[PDB]
Amino acid sequence: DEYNNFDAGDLDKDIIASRLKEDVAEQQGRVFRYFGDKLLISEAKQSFTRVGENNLTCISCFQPVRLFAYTVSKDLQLTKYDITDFSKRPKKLKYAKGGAKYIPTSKHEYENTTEGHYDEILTVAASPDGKYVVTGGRDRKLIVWSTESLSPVKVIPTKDRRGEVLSLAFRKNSDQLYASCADFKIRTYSINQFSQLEILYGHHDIVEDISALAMERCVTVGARDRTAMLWKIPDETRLTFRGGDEPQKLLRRWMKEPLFFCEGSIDVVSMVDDFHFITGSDNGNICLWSLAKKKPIFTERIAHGILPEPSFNDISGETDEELRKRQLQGKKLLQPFWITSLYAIPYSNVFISGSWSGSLKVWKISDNLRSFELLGELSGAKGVVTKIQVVESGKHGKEKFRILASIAKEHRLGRWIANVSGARNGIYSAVIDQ
Amino acid sequence: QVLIDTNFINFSIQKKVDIVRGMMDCLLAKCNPLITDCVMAELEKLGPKYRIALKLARDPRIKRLSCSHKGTYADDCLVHRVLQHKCYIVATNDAGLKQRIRKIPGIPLMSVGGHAYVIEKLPDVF
Amino acid sequence: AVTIRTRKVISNPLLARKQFVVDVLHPNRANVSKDELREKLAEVYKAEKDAVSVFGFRTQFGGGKSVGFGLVYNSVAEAKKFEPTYRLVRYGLAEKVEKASR
Amino acid sequence: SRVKKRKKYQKAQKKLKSVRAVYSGGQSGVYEGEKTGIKKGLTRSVKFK
Amino acid sequence: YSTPKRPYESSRLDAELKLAGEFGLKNKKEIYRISFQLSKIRRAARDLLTRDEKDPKRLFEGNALIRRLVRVGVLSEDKKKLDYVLALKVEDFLERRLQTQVYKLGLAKSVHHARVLITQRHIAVGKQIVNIPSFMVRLDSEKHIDFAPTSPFGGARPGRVARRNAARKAE
Amino acid sequence: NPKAFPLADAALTQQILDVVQQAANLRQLKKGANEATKTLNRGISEFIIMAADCEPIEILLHLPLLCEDKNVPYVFVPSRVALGRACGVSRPVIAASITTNDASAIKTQIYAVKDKIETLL
Amino acid sequence: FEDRFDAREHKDRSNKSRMQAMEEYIRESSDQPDWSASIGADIVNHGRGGIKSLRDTEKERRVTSFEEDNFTRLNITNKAEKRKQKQRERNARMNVIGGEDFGIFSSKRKLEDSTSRRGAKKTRSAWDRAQRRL
RNA sequence: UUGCCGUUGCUAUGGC
Ligand SMILES: [Zn+2]
Repeated sequence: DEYNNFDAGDLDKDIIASRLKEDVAEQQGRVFRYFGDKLLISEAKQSFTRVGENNLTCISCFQPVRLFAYTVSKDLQLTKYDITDFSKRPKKLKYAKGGAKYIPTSKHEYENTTEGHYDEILTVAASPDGKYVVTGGRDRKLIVWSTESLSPVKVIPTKDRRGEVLSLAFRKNSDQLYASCADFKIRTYSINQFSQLEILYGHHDIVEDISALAMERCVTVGARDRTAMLWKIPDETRLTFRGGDEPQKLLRRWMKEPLFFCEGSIDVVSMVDDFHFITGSDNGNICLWSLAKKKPIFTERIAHGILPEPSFNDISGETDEELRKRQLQGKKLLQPFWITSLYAIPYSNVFISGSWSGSLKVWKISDNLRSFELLGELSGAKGVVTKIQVVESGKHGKEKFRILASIAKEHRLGRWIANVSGARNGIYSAVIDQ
Repeated sequence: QVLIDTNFINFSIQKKVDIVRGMMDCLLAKCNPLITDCVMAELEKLGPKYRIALKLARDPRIKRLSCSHKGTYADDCLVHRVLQHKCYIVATNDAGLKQRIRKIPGIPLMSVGGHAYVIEKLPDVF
Repeated sequence: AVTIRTRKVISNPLLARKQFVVDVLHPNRANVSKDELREKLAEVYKAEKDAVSVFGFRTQFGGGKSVGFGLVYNSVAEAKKFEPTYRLVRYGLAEKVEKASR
Repeated sequence: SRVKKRKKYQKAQKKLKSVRAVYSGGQSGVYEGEKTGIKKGLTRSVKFK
Repeated sequence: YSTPKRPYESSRLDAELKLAGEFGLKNKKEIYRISFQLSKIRRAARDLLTRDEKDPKRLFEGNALIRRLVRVGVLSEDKKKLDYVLALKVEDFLERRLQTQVYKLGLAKSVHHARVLITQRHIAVGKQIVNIPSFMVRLDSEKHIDFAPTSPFGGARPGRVARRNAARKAE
Repeated sequence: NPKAFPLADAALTQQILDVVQQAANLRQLKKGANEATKTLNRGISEFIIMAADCEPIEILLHLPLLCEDKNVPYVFVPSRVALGRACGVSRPVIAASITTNDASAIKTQIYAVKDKIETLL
Repeated sequence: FEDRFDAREHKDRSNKSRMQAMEEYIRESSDQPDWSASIGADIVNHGRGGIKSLRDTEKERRVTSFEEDNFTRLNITNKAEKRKQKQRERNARMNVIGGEDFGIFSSKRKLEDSTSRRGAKKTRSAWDRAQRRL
């Protein structure tokens, strides 16, 4: 570096970059709420309210800048909850059941403007101004309900025969919704204007999970392509982040002197700032990813442990224990609890991971943003975690959070899930503090 | 898999086209040039005026079949094992063998013409 | 319905103006409908409807979006003073005709 | 000029069942029989040399 | 494009008959266009083989050529050698066109049904409705060939024949 | 030697499961145990994917007998829940078969996996 | 002798040693992702073009960013377009198959003789090669 | 704390 190091073009662009407007939504702010070790762990108030609905599916919450959450079930029922009382269970405000009354009388695609659901409402999203909630599922519709009445004020179809929506995310502090349809599509809607802005294509299996933050960017992940993409929606472009853990070379890394293996399906995302995200995979991987690297920065190989081995009384039907124990092939058929719900508090140091391992796991990323660590475990949620999110209260130095998570006995998309070891269906609420 | 005979070898040496590189240049593919034992016996019988051709046919890259029939008549050996199987290319320059091979169907035919090889009954050369 | 999106809003007070680029998103519509779009821009900002103008409309292949150049004013007086005559005879209120001869 | 070559190919793979015996796709259902005759005099195989 | 050396031999006439009938092509100029650029491609791969190992030309242009052939789709993921580029041939290149790919993906009952679907604008790969059948869809665009959103075989309104029949059955 | 003998390890398992999902998307897949034996004795089958951890194992050990009869490759995949997820259904399947189609956009994938498990066997 | 100002002696030419083979290898082994588009929006005349080339989409990004940066639609300047646009579409439809160009493998340009084998730091002494290695 | 049924708290759990 010399004494003269100016470029005429660059000082011109900084003149224009001073002259412009909108230093508002484009905040490329990294993690600033560095509170990973500051809060406690082992004294969270774990209140599990068991609710009377088979197979809840997702939770949308709300904070302004009273407080309500929302739930949605496989029994075609949305139910609104007050959660503004921070130390008790949520309370039921309005149920809302769809069913056979709202199957259309036409069986044709454009006139799917029936005012309710009839099959498997999959995700829900409450507006940042709270006026509306939106929810959708395998009835190829998005239904927008009012807050104060829970009426469908608009029904927008996805308009094709495989238009199952599978994840919804409002971008923060705006009225724009990104819904990740199983047509390898992302549809964007303006909810105060009731319009569709952009459809945008590009995944290779069904776009199972979506997440958004303060900017117009988005992060989506598809099931078995094992890639996670992020989208610039004004520029309509994307970055693709493949996986890339080879079990043979990880065996070689241990064989320098071990049940870790390949990758099936990336399941869940949550965007942690405007420069990183975390993806939860099918072999229990949790991976932390930059914006400047294809391959992930950090991988946690197994995050929720390994499924119990199949019983010798239920493996073959031979008479002797020796041959029934022979038919397990040793460790060859042990499979892990796949991380199936992942959530980040925005711009924070902590995140939450959940499956049917029975215990949620709170983790904190390191300060340098190159690794993460288990903080603690939350052993009050028996069952599959179909959604995790966090509600906050209190100012910057002292704050108190309640993890609202939904627990069912079956996965949110297909069933596939046996060995219900005493699981129940309801809302887990863990109030952690400081 | 390109079955060569003796006047293909002699014409390639008289034109200075290499065997494997000339076949790769002609077909734009890969080639296994093959010398049957009767073609090799015909080259050895042709005398010591053809020692150059003999030790250019003894090449490591040129693989070699082993024909099991009495005597050393290369044209009947090539015609029999080519109408047997329909998977070979016949590389030759005999007028008689070229007329036999271009009368039987589905057998391509390579020949030294000009200053590199030409190929006749193969319909995908470009 | 027709939705609008402003980008790269800069302020040019030397011409007493604020200029920007407009993404016009119309699903299954014909095209932008420049007048109705100017009313929508007059509503989404402070009003100044006869002071706002958009001129650089380019649709894309297959419809869906269009990209244009919007420029909102204050003070319709300087809108007349600075916005040129061809745009004013398109949209606004100046009109000039020429003695075509030779 | 496309539906010409659509049909002079359907003629072409109908003439091909007269020279060769073209692989149809395997046994349809139950095996009924040969349906066209068994000739015990004719042997259609390639003798060697 | 350019005609072959011997264009009228009976082997080549049966070749063109079989390719046109199997892939639903219109004339010989599709085969000659595709085979012209394929001749250029494996003419390049031949010279990249005629220079030996460790050469900057062979190394960089070889990995460039096989990676962009995989990305076009005519090569597989696991043949990353510069001799499968020589083993390439014409029907690998015209198995990738949108007409064949619609027929394979089951949006039509024939290759000619696929051809008329594409030229009557019911097939849209990604966003754009494609009208031409000779498209060479790539490996990434392979899975997003689907019926257009403006198409009565997709989710849109019936066409003029069906809704004129609805009008005539209304009167 | 256990009863579910050619158990495909991690790489071959996700390879198999990717071609199973693509065949189910293109309607070339027939899923279930007695559907698999129906298509195995019918003849529309390239290769057949059984699970290695169903609740008994002999419920689908009835299949490799038909496979060695009719020269069809068979592979035990280590999770029936994963195989149901791959097939794309809402219940864990234990056996699936890839029906023979020639107009198929995934023939090279099906054939590469078939050759790999023929080497495995 | 004496000093003369020369923009061609401190000008960003930077195109005498860009080769698509080398940039393709750098993009493969970069480990930074590459901003691909949504998969439909890249084909052009409903397919009647190509998809479009990488040089085409970077040039198009430059034209629309210059467009959104100083507010000006371009023109139909006929000599310029009658050469460059018809020659551009003709080399595109001859060489670019499936959105990937293949003319770089059928054109004579020596890769080592402009792109590798550095010229100033040629290390023309054994002491220099030992020092620069260590 | 709900579809029910039970232990109930005078609030937690467990079986479908
Ligand atoms: Zn012989």
